[PDB]
Amino acid sequence: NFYKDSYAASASKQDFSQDPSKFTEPVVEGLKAGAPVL
Amino acid sequence: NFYKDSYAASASKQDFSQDPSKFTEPVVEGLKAGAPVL
Amino acid sequence: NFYKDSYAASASKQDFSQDPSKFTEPVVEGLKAGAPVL
Amino acid sequence: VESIIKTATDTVKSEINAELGVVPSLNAVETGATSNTEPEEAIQTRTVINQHGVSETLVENFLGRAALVSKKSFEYKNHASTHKNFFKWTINTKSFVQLRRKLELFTYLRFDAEITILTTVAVNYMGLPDLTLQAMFVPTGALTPKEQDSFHWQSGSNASVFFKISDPPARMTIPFMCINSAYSVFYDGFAGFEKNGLYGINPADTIGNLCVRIVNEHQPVGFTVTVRVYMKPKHIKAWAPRPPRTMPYMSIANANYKGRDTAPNTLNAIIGNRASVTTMPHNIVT
Amino acid sequence: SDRVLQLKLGNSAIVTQEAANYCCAYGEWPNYLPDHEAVAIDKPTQPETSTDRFYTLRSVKWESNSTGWWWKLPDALNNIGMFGQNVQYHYLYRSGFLIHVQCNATKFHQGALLVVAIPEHQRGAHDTTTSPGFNDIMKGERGGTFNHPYVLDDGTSIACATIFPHQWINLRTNNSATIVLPWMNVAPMDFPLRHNQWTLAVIPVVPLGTRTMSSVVPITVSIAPMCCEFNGLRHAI
Amino acid sequence: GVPTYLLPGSGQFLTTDDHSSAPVLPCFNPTPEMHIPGQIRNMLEMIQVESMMEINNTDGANGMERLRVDISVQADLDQLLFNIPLDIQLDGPLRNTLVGNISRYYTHWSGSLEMTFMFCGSFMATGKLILCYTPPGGSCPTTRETAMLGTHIVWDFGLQSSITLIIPWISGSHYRMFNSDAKSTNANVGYVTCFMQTNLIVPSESSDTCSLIGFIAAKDDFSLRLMRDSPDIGQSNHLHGAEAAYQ
Amino acid sequence: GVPTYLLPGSGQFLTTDDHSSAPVLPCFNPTPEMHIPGQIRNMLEMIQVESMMEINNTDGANGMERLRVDISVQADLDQLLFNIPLDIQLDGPLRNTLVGNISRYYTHWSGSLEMTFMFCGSFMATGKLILCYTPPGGSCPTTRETAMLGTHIVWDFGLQSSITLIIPWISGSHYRMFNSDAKSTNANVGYVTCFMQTNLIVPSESSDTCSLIGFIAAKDDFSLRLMRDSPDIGQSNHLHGAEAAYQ
Amino acid sequence: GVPTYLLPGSGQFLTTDDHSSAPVLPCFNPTPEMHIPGQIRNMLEMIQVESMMEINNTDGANGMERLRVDISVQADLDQLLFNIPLDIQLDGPLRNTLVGNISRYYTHWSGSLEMTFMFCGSFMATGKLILCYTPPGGSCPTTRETAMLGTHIVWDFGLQSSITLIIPWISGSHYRMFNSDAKSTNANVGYVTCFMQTNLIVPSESSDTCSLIGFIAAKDDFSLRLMRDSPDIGQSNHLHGAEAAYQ
Ligand SMILES: CC(=O)N[C@@H]1[C@@H](O)[C@H](O[C@@H]2O[C@H](CO[C@]3(C(=O)O)C[C@H](O)[C@@H](NC(C)=O)[C@H]([C@H](O)[C@H](O)CO)O3)[C@H](O)[C@H](O)[C@H]2O)[C@@H](CO)O[C@H]1O
Repeated sequence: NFYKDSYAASASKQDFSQDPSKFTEPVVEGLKAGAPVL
Repeated sequence: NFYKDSYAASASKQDFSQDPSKFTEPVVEGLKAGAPVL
Repeated sequence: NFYKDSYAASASKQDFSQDPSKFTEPVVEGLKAGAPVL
Repeated sequence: VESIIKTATDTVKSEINAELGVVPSLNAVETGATSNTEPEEAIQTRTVINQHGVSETLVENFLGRAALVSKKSFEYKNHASTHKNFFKWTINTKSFVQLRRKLELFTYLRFDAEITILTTVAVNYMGLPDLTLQAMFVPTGALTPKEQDSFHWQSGSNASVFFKISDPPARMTIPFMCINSAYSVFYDGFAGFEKNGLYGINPADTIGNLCVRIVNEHQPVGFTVTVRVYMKPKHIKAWAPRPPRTMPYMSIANANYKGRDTAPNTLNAIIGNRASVTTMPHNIVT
Repeated sequence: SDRVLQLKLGNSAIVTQEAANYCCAYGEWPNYLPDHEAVAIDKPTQPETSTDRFYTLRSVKWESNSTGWWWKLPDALNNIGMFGQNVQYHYLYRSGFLIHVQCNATKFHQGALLVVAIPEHQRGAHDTTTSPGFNDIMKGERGGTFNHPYVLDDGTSIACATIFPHQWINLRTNNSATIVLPWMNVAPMDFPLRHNQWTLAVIPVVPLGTRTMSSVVPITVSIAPMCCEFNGLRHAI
Repeated sequence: GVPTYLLPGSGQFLTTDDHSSAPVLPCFNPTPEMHIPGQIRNMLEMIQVESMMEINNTDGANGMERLRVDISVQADLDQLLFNIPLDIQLDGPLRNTLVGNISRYYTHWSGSLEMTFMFCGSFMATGKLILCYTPPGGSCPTTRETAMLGTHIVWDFGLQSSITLIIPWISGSHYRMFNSDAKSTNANVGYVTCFMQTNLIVPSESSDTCSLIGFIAAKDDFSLRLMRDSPDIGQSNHLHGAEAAYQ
Repeated sequence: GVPTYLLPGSGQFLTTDDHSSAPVLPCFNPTPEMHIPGQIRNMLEMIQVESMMEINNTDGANGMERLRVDISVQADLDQLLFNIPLDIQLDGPLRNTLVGNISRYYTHWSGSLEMTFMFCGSFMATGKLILCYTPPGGSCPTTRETAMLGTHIVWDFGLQSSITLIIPWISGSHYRMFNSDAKSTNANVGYVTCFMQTNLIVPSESSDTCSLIGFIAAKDDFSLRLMRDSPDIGQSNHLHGAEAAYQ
Repeated sequence: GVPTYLLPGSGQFLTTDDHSSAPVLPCFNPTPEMHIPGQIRNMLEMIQVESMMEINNTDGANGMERLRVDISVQADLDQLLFNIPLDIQLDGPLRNTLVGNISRYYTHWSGSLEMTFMFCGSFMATGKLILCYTPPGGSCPTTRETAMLGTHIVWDFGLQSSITLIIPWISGSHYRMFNSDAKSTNANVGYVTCFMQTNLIVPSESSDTCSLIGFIAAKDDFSLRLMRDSPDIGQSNHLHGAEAAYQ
């Protein structure tokens, strides 16, 4: 980026962080594999 | 700046120095917080 | 390559590896020079 | 819970299961959590080292595309006796459905916007003039020009970009300029302190006005000039994904819906009908 | 173990013996506004127990032909108790919410309610280009009803509404749903009378049915604001 | 100066290009970031959430009635209850789902899918169902004896209300693709069928017709490629108010 | 040579661009710098100086009469004396001030404002006033009992001639903005009202009508964003002598 | 900015240029590589495989009859059986071979060639042949006494069914070239002739006319230069279905 303002830079396609559980498992008490959910 | 004359350079947007008091408090004797001005 | 995707790069004309025998001599038992083939 | 994912997850080989008290295939949808049954627990799997990448679905790439947001045609001529050689456009991302639907897959979005302006001309034949245009960015509800030649175009502080039709499309980046930490793609509220304001329109989410004029004085003949504006968001952060739009859009000012006349995407039926729940469409007839 | 639960805030408490764990929206939990995110500089008032407690709204009746109900927050509570008073006397407010939806029946009854907390649920009007009016949106404590739950009254779909924080009340399984909501907005605080951060929607995807004695089956909503903060004190609006 | 030459492609405007560009407002200070709940960084996170399949997409079924499949107490044995076409890239029960909608913004896909069904009858209602996934090759099975030969799960109604049928990624090629031909060897996923394993059995005071709600989602071994415009939205005219933005 | 390609934006003239350019006079030696009093480096320094508000912007008030508010000895109690609209981005008592003028070259603003009033009656005149700042939400208060509930300062006339009412930055959003709609939730700042706390009291030989001069300024927690052309100046024709510059 | 200037060649599209170019699909993840049998990295690998020469390219010889040369029991001595023109860059017995086809995509060539002949008569058939390579300069030899003076191999039929005649690279210049003139000093390779050394001799129950199949290939001292379009394929009209690709 040769511009003085950082927002002028090219895209940032390097954020590979993920946390699906905030959407897939937003339950307060974690569910263990194989164990009855209820 | 690839030009030989320095005045040809791009802008200089890095001078963050300030001294508002030369406009806001140009009084010879400094005014203390809370104390009666007069 | 100034592009972010490697597939955008210029050609790769540096692979000088060869193995003609996979086409010229795909026989299980190698043939020795001078010796009767059968 | 958070981690770095660069490829789809691998599969581990699994054996036969016959354990009392262990029922991985049973779940409870009522909890609100999605099933956590793994393939390895549902069937016997083999080991697979999965090398499939996941970068094309990164939000930056998903939304990182220059999409058409504005298209305006006007007559360039002597308007002695309508857009008189210039126009004003209140910027919005709700007029073209492809970009709109994608942005609306999210509740909040923070991004800088790369703007590209494409211009084409047609004679109303003796050749096409290489005109110079001026696109001036005028803030929200701010003072816009009323004539092709008003003093307002002097653009003392407003940013203006001058470009020729023969040059590549003009381009510049408008920073994330919301007064908040992110733009509200949806806004369940009223933009004013009184009760008669507009619903669902948060002024804070309107980038501004784009005033475009042909700088050249009119020619002896008339031309049709079309200006297309494209926007590409970058340096994107997105929050709270949402249900995709199904009903056709009706207005740029709201989410009003009506649905198609017949399925698919009719208010009464989103998916097209099949004869019955035991009728297999596209069944293989060998 | 994950079927029984007691919620206690302020002078209020609620228990359920037929729960289904409980949801923490986006895996978050309510909290007070930190100094590094604050904007309004006046010292805020944090009422605690007088506002962070359960407020039970009037019940609604689940009928065989019901389309669903909704309550917008904070609108639904803007005129209830001390939370309502603080809201009326302050220009700015901030809070999370603990939602508990209740509905019991019989082991001979069937039905399934989707209980979802929708952020920024901007309603759309049906078959017209005119945007919804103030009275179509601000229902207060009474809440409103869905005209076309199939598309969430916004041209999208209830089918994909599970992308939002939610639980279900499936009569044969549980009799209550619990969802904890953190402050959800693009600003650290907001004017409570013109913007609703969340919309609680309760929709019967599977209608109420039985062949046993017919009885009125109510659905009740109890909501407890959490970590309330108010700024910009003045007179009551 | 520096000697240079322009390459083919010079001056073009590629909508997917990636370059820096002139800042319109120099020295502009963007609003500070604030933590906001629910940040999503990869669309794959969204398709892992299960959503409702419109299995009852039939004439006579209106609105939400299309989102549930009713099963009744049977008089005959081994009864077929319903089937579900599997191309998440074509119109059908799977199209208007989170995984279906997002996948349709792409052309290639790979990974396991999961179908979860929640029984919504009364507590006194019991039953066993068999859900089968039949890999492609032939005609959809119409009898339990045939469907049973494929991938399946026998579901027993009880306290845990839902069952999950995993549709494992079983493909010759790394990815499957959409090409508008549902019978193409690189598109057809196979079939899902549901039969009574035993029967739905309920007492006199319980409804004798109960509903199931089917959900679907991608597992984390999923991958999508080749972005394209979605076929699920389009316009013929200007939207209302669009032109007023110029007045 | 070096292979290159032109990007979109090539050849354009952006008035806010920032690049070096060819020196017209090579080897030119600019006049040496000399220290000069009053250097200003950030416009925020200028808006921190308080200037006079035109509170008496009413028909019949001419010139400087508009810059002072006259208060008289009252016959009734708790009397409302005057109010002041607060949008420093719209026409009103605050527009032609240092903070108002400079702020109007921008679109977004944030920070605390300060209003200082100087009592200019005679030494023998006494009194107490209450200045109130009411955050937005409702109609402007018209009674002291209501205004008193907001942010305020009770002012006692005496040797120290001036009082300061701080209008703290109280906003939901980081910044407020101008959009020509004074009632917008992102624009309205609220109100400032002034009532008699007691009464203006003076002896027979002192004037029984006295003036206050109100000043306003930004504090150093102020910030302005998004430069735009000011609405406070404009032209329809060439200025006199402009064309003569070509003769 | 950087001062630059465009060179001649700027803006041109050279079909053999080598530069990087804008990726159409950013962040696209290509299918993982998999090992596949038979990878070829240099076309020289392909021309080293021997293929059948169409020696019997005569009127009356149809299809595969053109790929074999029949020899019969002779009544006279030292009989000439057949000859083979040698320009692998012109139409003749060597053109439709692996080495011939690939070489014709080039203009210059260098290296030794090898011709292998397989006798396909019956086991009871015997014989001796002499295969001769005559470097260029004169007319093709028509008698064994003359051909015998060049490079040659005397072949005795037996258990090992095939013989190889090496056509060593014998040229004044490093490379030979095609220029459509078969008699050019930089093109003509010379000749290959085959005579009976003794005679084909067979018993009463064996066929008295037997076939030979001749193969040719390049050795690894081969080199090809100057790519050009092959003269072996061409079109006058659109192929069937080509225009339908636009419908
Ligand atoms: C093109 C092809 O290969 N086959 C055509 C059949 O598919 C078609 O029958 C109809 O197909 C419809 C397909 O569903 C969509 C789709 O394209 O996937 C669903 C989209 O959401 C929808 N988009 C919008 C904005 O409404 C889209 C759109 O309605 C159509 O493209 C417009 O025609 O359709 C669906 O399954 C219908 O229920 C089905 O009847 C037949 C019709 O004669 O023509 C085939 O060529």
